[PDB]
Amino acid sequence: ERLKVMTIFGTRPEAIKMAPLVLELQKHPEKIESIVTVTAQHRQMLDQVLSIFGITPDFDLNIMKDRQTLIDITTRGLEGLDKVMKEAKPDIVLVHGDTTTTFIASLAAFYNQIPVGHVEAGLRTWDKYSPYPEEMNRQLTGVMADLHFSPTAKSATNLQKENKDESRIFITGNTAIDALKTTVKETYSHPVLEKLGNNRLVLMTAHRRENLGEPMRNMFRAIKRLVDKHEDVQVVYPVHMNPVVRETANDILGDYGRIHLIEPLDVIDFHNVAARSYLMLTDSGGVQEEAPSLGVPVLVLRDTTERPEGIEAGTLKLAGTDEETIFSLADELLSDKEAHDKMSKASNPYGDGRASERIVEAILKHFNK
Amino acid sequence: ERLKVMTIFGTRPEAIKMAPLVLELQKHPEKIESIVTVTAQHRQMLDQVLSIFGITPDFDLNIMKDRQTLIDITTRGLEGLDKVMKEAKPDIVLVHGDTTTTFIASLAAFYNQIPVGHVEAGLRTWDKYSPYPEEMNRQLTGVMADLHFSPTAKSATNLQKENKDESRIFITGNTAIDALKTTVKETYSHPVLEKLGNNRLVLMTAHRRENLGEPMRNMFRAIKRLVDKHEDVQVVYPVHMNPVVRETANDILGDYGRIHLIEPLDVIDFHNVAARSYLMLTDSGGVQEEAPSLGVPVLVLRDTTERPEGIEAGTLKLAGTDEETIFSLADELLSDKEAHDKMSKASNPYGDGRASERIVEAILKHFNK
Ligand SMILES: CNC(=O)[C@H]1C[C@H](OC(F)F)CN1C(=O)c1cnc2c[nH]nc2c1
Ligand SMILES: CNC(=O)[C@H]1C[C@H](OC(F)F)CN1C(=O)c1cnc2c[nH]nc2c1
Repeated sequence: ERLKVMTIFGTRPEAIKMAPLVLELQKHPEKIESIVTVTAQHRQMLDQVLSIFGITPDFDLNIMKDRQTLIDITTRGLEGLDKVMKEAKPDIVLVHGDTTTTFIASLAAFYNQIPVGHVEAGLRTWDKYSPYPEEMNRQLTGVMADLHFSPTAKSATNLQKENKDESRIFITGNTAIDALKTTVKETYSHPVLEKLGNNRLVLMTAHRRENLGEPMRNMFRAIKRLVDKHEDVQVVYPVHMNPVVRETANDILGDYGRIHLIEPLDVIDFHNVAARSYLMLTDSGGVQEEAPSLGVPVLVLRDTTERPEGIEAGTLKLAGTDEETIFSLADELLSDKEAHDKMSKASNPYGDGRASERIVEAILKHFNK
Repeated sequence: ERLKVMTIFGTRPEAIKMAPLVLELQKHPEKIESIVTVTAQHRQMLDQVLSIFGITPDFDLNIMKDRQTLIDITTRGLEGLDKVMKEAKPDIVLVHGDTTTTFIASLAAFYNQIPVGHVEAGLRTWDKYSPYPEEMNRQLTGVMADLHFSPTAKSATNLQKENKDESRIFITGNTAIDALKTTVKETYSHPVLEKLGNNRLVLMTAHRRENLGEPMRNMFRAIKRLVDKHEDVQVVYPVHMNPVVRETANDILGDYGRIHLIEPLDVIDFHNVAARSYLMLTDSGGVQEEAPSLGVPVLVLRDTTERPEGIEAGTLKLAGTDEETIFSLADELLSDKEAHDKMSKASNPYGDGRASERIVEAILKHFNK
């Protein structure tokens, strides 16, 4: 009689982080019944990712988020998750990260005495209002979890110090890395890559809010200099244009034909473009933990980092927010093959693509299957 | 402009525990607006208590827990308390103990970015399902709290072990002890007290499931021997008895009019009767924590104690459930005024009746008032 394992996909980004785990669960059909419960409002891409992974949801709830209050999402979610857990009676529920849905899924499981496996556990800012409500959600999920799958020693240590059972804390790595084995195709077509040809692509990502002002203007002046010094380079910045930016951009970037501001890329397009990138400029934590497993040097557009492990391993370098250090570090990697290849061949400390294996082995051992 | 402090009364036993805290908040009317919210299902005893303390609720919610699921209590209570908090806009919400209401009161506060102070914080079993759901409730409340009012060093240690911020953890003692200066009145009469003279009163209580049968018979046999050897002693046993259990009592004790089997005492009568007792025999956790602050030695009708600090301080002594052990130790204390007076004068480690003062102090300091 099979261990009934219910994986929750509460949101589109979770698709990529949880699909590989489900694939791993589906490789043990004698011992495990994989049940997939999707609760996201927006499913088009989620279904896109599900399709590539060969995953058909068993349960679909519509927990509405858009213009909904924390209270409304909290009560409806809890009711609907309780109902689906009484309906499927799973032996364990797997929940990702720091969403309100993860929190209430964990509460619903606790209210049915169903064990919780917390994927990506242990991240702490210890500021309950930054991020809000994510910090508290992951602390709340944490007290209710029976098994903790931390991406890193740092997050595993945070749980140890909260007096969690050390036998229930596993350093698994980041399951997003696991996804790249599936999402990155040997051959792929996209406008970016058609226009790229045999040029080296610098792929830039930047949050608009935290780089609003001088930062982005500095990044623009820097990328402009990069393409001025390197005729075989194209810079691609996927970003939601707002005539704020459009002026900001043209004012500095001009129209010389090798800096392209495009609409955001969906996760599969992003993976496949990043996989063909010579260099990444980013302020994304996910890019910092994932892109290095594609062999891509990553410069971090921040004076400060909460990912010291990547800095120390040599997969990341702090570039700051100032024009001169952004230019200077990118220029180096573009002008010295040895400096590029060193960063490129550095082992990604956030995972080796086997996180899902380690998660499923911990589950099976916990249940003595 | 005043700090708005909202105190939740969620269950009947909280009335005695939180009323002294409200009284102490009402002693600072220039710095503090005291706002009282009652959500308890059963009201007669609570209302009696609030009136003794001169407390008028600002908000009354009916949250039903008669044959109600955790889910429904959780969602309806979250809604109810959220609405109250949106209206009254407290600067801090004070919650007691391990209840589902405390948990959701804290979550509602969090969902309004209102600070929570946790009265009676840090009790740990470390077993998520025992008690169920109380252990999880106190852990969930634990992560959300801004201030932790621990009755004992052990409770504070438990919180420190979970890596809570030491500056937010206060050993206050047990607020129930603070009630005694209000509830215990020198001008107080009770039938049972009239029948007692300058006679020494042994107050006996046993309500534990595990003290049914033989242990009751051993107690009654030991009481018989005690009133036969000490002619100036009356015994009061406020319990309800099945008719056949009454007959067992009568068979062992006789009807010689110095042992009073009576109906259970309400909290106020009990306080005042206990306060005029020479000795107490109990299997109640709370009597172990409270009765010593009245200068009454407490003999515990159990083989082992869950109140180790009382043993250490010499406020408590185990009597077991064997006739001989109960007789032996009660006889010692009724024979030797020294051994009685000693236990009578030992300091209660569960509090010195200033827990409410320490809580108010901690709140004023934290909010820079
Ligand atoms: C947790 N953070 C994420 O969601 C990561 C994962 C992935 O990075 C990975 F491939 F290395 C894409 N990503 C972005 O932050 C991101 C930024 N700018 C974008 C513009 N268009 N798509 C975009 C994705
Ligand atoms: C578990 N905590 C409580 O409820 C404590 C508090 C109070 O004790 C305090 F004053 F020391 C009364 N109490 C009793 O357990 C208790 C026992 N037998 C009784 C007989 N009649 N009323 C009775 C109350």
